[PDB]
Amino acid sequence: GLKAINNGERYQLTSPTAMPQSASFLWNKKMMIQVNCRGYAVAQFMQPEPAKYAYAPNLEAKTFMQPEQPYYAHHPGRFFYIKDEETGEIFSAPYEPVRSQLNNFSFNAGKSDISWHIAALGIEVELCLSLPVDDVVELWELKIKNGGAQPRKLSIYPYFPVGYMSWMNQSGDYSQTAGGIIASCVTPYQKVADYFKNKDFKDKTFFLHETAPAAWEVNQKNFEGEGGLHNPNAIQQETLGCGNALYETPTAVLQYRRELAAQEQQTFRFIFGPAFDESEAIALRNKYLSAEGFAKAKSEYQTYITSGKGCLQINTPDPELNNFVNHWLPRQVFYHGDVNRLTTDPQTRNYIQDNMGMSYIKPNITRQAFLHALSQQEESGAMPDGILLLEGAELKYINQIPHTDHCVWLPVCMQAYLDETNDYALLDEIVPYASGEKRETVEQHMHHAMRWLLQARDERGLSFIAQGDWCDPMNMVGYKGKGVSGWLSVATAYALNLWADVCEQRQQNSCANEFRQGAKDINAAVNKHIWDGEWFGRGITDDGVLFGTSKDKEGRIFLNPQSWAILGGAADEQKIPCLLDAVEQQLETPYGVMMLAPAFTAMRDDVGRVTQKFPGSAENGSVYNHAAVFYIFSLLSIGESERAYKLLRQMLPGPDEADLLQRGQLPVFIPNYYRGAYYQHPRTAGRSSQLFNTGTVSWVYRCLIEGVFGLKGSPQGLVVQPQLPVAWQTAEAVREFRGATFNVSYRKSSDIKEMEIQLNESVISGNTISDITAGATYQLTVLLP
Amino acid sequence: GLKAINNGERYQLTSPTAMPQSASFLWNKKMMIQVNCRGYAVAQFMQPEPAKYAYAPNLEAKTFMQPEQPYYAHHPGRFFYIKDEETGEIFSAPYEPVRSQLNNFSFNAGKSDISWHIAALGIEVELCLSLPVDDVVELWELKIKNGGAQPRKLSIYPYFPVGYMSWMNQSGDYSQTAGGIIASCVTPYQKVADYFKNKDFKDKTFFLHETAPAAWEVNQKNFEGEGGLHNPNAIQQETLGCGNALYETPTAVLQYRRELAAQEQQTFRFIFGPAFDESEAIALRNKYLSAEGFAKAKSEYQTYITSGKGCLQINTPDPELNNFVNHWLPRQVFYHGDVNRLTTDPQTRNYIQDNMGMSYIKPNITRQAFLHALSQQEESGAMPDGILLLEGAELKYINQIPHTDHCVWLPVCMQAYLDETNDYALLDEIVPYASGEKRETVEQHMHHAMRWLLQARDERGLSFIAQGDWCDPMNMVGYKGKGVSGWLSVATAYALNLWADVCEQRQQNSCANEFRQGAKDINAAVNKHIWDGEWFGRGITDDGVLFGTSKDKEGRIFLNPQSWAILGGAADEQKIPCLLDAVEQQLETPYGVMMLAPAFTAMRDDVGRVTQKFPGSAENGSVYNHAAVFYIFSLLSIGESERAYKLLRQMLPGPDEADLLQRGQLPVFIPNYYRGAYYQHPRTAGRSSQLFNTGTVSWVYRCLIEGVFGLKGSPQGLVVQPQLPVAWQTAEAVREFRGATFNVSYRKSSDIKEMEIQLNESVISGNTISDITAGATYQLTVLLP
Ligand SMILES: O=C(O)[C@H](O)[C@@H](O)[C@H](O)[C@H](O)CO
Ligand SMILES: O=C(O)[C@H](O)[C@@H](O)[C@H](O)[C@H](O)CO
Ligand SMILES: O=C1O[C@H](CO)[C@@H](O)[C@H](O)[C@H]1O
Ligand SMILES: O=C1O[C@H](CO)[C@@H](O)[C@H](O)[C@H]1O
Ligand SMILES: [Cl-]
Ligand SMILES: [Cl-]
Repeated sequence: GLKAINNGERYQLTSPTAMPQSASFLWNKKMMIQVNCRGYAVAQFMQPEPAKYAYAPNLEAKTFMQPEQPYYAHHPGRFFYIKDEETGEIFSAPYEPVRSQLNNFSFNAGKSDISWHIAALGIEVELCLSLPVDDVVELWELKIKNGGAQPRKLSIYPYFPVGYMSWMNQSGDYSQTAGGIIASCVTPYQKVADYFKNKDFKDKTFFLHETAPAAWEVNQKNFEGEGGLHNPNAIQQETLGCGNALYETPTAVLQYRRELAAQEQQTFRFIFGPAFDESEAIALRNKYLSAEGFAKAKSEYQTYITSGKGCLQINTPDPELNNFVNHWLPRQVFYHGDVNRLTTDPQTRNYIQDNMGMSYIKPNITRQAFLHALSQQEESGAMPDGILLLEGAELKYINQIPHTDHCVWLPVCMQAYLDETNDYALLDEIVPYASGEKRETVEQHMHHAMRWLLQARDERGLSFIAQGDWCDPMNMVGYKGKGVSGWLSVATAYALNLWADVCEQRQQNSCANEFRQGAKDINAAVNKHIWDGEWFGRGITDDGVLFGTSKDKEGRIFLNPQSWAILGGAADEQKIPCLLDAVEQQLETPYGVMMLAPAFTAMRDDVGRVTQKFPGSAENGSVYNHAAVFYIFSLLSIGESERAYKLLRQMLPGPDEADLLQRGQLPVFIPNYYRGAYYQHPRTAGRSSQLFNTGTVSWVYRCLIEGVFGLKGSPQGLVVQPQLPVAWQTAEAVREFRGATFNVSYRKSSDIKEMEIQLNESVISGNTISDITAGATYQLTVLLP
Repeated sequence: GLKAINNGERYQLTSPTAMPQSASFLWNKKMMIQVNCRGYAVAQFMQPEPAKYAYAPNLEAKTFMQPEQPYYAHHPGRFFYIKDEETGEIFSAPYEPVRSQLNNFSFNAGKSDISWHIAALGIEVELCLSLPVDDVVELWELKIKNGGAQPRKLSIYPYFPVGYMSWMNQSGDYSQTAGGIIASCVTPYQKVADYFKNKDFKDKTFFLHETAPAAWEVNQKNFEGEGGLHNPNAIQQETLGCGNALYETPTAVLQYRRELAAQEQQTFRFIFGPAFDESEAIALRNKYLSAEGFAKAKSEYQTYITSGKGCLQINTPDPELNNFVNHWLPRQVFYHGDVNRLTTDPQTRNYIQDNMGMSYIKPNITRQAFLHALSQQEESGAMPDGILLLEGAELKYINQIPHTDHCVWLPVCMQAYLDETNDYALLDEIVPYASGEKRETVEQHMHHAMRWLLQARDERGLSFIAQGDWCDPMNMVGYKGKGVSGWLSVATAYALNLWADVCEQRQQNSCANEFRQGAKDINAAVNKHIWDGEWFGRGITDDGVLFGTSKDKEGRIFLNPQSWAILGGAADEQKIPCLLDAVEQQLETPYGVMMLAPAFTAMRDDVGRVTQKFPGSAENGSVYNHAAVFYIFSLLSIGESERAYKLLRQMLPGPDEADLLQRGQLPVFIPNYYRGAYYQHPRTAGRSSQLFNTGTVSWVYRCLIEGVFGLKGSPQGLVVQPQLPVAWQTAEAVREFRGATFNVSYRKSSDIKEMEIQLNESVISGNTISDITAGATYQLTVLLP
């Protein structure tokens, strides 16, 4: 079974084998943890760069998670063994490592915690994980209950494997003074500069108990012996051996021996995490490790998640959509803007898009993000590939490879901010540049961004692609300095059209004329060189070849040029239906729209690394949700309401059981992709990446608020412009906007020709609610033809 | 049980649980594989840089092996499941992954192959691995025999897990045309330059069958299902499902179904390895995958190992020493010089020391190695930190961190070469430098090396240490440009004394006077600033502090300054007994002599990274065998025969059972270390690193040939100068030298005062055999007081 519980606070899965990859996540200001239904987990924390405290059993590469992450028996996780001392029989919660037959199993994804209920051998177990807001520590609560009529003698053993911490130095032992196990390493390095760099690293891992245990074991190999994780030797004997680890792989295992009466339940608390030293661990113990510590953390964490609850609650005829939108969507948006994916150098397009989502959650965060981002703009007007969030941080990984699209996001996302808040006054704020002494207004920075995009174009009027644009691994189209991007061109025209509107709203008319004419010029160049007859091509290589065309067998059509040609005006009314039909014929699937098709099956070295990913995975033809939502936003922009909704709704798994089993994910987030290459590899199509980091969600939330429900801000107030799917005879939404609340009721009427809007029961003229008082609630009735 | 078999060709272990870390190795011109007794293996190959074909189940760091490598259930390995189709019962060879009760178990380390015999359920299994000389491929031979009286119906399943190959792209399927499983990936990267760099990578892994199987499975998860490795789901059912891997972790599993008659045995062959493409895999199949292919490979491989058999066969009263020396030592030496540890940039001291060992195996390799190394000498005279073996290779890892000792090895190791071969004419060969146009003789290059060492010294006359000397991680003594090394000083005096002797032998008398006076000057500076009263200190920091002294609590005495002070003459006859007693009191252990003591337990940042390794591991106070053998060589140099032998013999585990169990290794190699910190952590002391890469063995072989057996070359012929331990009443050695053979018999006589030597039964005067004819055999009798 799989369903929402607890009035939407949690989502419960009742089989540990039907959806074995399914997972949920938690975060806080400094860490995140992905937890698998069976007990495996991946946890990363910032200090201020990424690090971990629970390691693989080998030397792992520097990495958080892969799409479609595989697990394996020794993968890090969070486990408890229960042993009936009368019979010798054992089981483990949550399910791994023993995989015993259970009488009951529930995995509860929560907004603020992750929990399990399980039962075996007549013993009922509850396990609950949560995080505090501000510190790096896992709070664990274990309940064990004798559900039968006679007393039962049990051994209970937390098993929190620490793994292979370091080839240079790793160890562990029991600390009575800290009250638990302390594992210790030195992070490996060879350069003397790294010694100075690494000085404040939290290289100890603690596992601390509230309740003193009977015994402990810190040596992984001694724990398992010949029995392995299935039947550890240390658990077969009466008492743990109390061994340490001396340049041996450490582990955190405790043992409690209890005789429980009929119906008796006992509670045990633990904290697990990194520390610089034992004094930091004790500080966390004092702060957290108690009933009062746990309550106080949970109450503060609940407040934090509520502060990000967003601005739209819906009640539609689709209860799966209601649950997702009301409970899970705004939390996933909030994660992105509040902690920026836990990188010190967010990719610029990510930083701007994720903060765009915050417009609908905590717009002051958005405001500050524009100011921060623009302070790092180059004197030329160009934006850097990443935004540094800390003094001393550096550009890393893809951020070191020159991409060209970073400026385009500024007006695209600023538009959402200005529509929602009406904070035009942000345009007047003064910000420096990355170098030099110039300090200029936001508005002047934006002008320079748009002049950059106009100047970064070849003699045909098309934008240079260098080693990529929005498609990160599209790196061989323009690496020799001549290749251009189809997508970046049509997006630049959108960006310039939007910014020109803003300039007109601010009386900057020379700017409005310049950027409008730039957009026309680009669109004309697109129509002359990129349009391929039935859709727009993707780019032109360094050697003058147009790809993403009907003459290409693989990569015959890309989604993005089509969406953005719609948005930016390259696609006129005659071209639009060609676009729609080509997308439906070649890209639409039951799991959503693919970003390209057919997927590449071998390297094409005038396009690049994208073509080397497995066909159907990530940018190589997956249902890449962020590309799909740009298409949805484009469809909304031309009133293609039914097509927009159908494709948006495909992004949410369920309720169809085969769909749920095939995607393999809980419906508590949208992943960065569902596997594509639907025609070429149908067996795997739809499978979830399980990756909760995606810029998709800020756009999905925008599309629902402004597009589908049609409750959009303007300089006059709230514009009512719904595009509800025609199947809904009635719907409701509650919209928080500019400090007020709107209780909106939508209803289809036989007796009207045009939409009718009533405010507090009287008919308005026009479609804008203009008198909005902070703290007030308004009743809106929207009758639709 | 644990003993030599097959007239010394193999070494057999008969328990899979008593020594669970024990392993042996195989290599060839392009690869090496470490195989664990239980079936785990680590394999690396050169293409021309290091790579692998069997991967961990996660994203692993770029690495071969760690000291004291831990295993875990999903670690790469080489397995076969056997299923009784009548009962459902299963077991696996060699032992993992099922860990069933066996009726018989043997693990056979071989000079040329690795094999197992096991029995369970009345079925007898043999498994044999070998490599060819020149290609990268594992040759596997499986025999299955019904040992009972009735027919038996079995399923037999090779399980060669491929692991997680790549986040970008991984897959696998069955290829009828190749005749087996082909797994395929693209090695991940992001920089366009890496695409061009990676073009010839062997990114497919094959598992090819000689005999067509009933079924196959290429999806790891489908193979295991809920049963895991213990009881795979795919093996529970009647037939494998024949599934593929599509951006899923691949595996190589086949299924054979057989009814075997009473006493019937069947043989099955497979090859496993990397390939660029299916055409390369088929090429390997045609070449190797047959009875004739396997025989031809084995016969050619046996010839290759015999070509490296070395120059000394012994028959002493210690049969453990005989076995090691005769069978295992020369093979380990040969590996080092023949393939240079499978790095394209050997550390200079390693390249020179390993090739020194080749003096006794294939001296023309040594000769060529001096010429190659010197061609990369800098115009200053300094030697680079590594030696590049291929055009386009680069310095990597420690080779990028400035160390200062590289020149000292040249005369130290050249001496062994000249004594063994008498090839003084090498000195006249002309070689360029790393830059510039100068081409000069070997002899002139050497002069410039020794002038470098003289000039790289501070105002006190002591050698600069920069970021390390022989002790690789000793990086904070001199990183600010002032710190000096105690060891490098006393070694430089040795090197200069040796080279001066050579110059005198060549009539270069001005050179001999200059280098001799340099040595005296250094030794005087050592005695004034480094001698600490009872032993020599290790160095002086950038801020003027002498460490490795009686005032230091940790790192109170280092071994190396003492050995090399003996060799280079800083230690006079009054100091020597202080050295010996300090080493015995503070450094000697039952497992050998520690390199420093007590081990460091925390960072000391004017000494550096060495102090951060776990106490007892590697350079932080282990029995670091290469330091120990320098001390043994120093003891031989002053006729401390009993102490030299006792410490050399401690490097070989066994026959004491507690010793064997505690070190945890087969006696078929010397590891780079046995765990130290004997006083501080006695539980783990003696544990083998299991690392067969070590410069120890060229020195151990030298010490035995020239020192203990005392059969040493000179410009006059063979000098007879044995230092046998006094317990041996008789011994024999057969020595190959300058193309002749010497059958030497040693015997203790009551009736003489001085050694007496007879050649072909007549007494000689003096101790040199001077008339040596190539192809002749000489009988030598050495009577000793
Ligand atoms: O192929 C790649 O280079 C990676 O997929 C990137 O596109 C990353 O996913 C991105 O930097 C977010 O981490
Ligand atoms: O601590 C370290 O830097 C490593 O131990 C080195 O000393 C390597 O072992 C050496 O480069 C051989 O690989
Ligand atoms: O993973 C990603 O993929 C996207 C497609 O390459 C890119 O636009 C985002 O900035 C990046 O986070
Ligand atoms: O691992 C090593 O350790 C030694 C000690 O640091 C060093 O001298 C060798 O060159 C190096 O191979
Ligand atoms: Cl794209
Ligand atoms: Cl040393």
